Amino acid sequence: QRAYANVNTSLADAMAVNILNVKDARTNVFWADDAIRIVSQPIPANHELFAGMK
Amino acid sequence: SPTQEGWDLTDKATGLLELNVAVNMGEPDNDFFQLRADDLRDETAYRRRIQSAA
Repeated sequence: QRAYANVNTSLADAMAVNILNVKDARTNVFWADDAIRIVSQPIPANHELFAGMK
Repeated sequence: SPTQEGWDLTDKATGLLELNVAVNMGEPDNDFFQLRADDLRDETAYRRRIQSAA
């Protein structure tokens, strides 16, 4: 489990949560490529159940 | 046919009578179901439903 540690220390009994959206700003986005995945699926409307439609 | 007794039989002739029976139909019997096209990616349930309907 410790092999996956990404934080120095856990959350204490009461540490203040710092808000980082303090102003309404248009976002700039960066990623390592392929961090986003697009999952696509077919619609089998060519099946025999659908006969009046081309 | 009726049967009658005696010799005279005058003014006692009968008629003819043949009865009838009527055969009719009923309402059609159906298995009727609806499936969205997303449900036909795997069509196994659809075929097994057809068999159940038979």
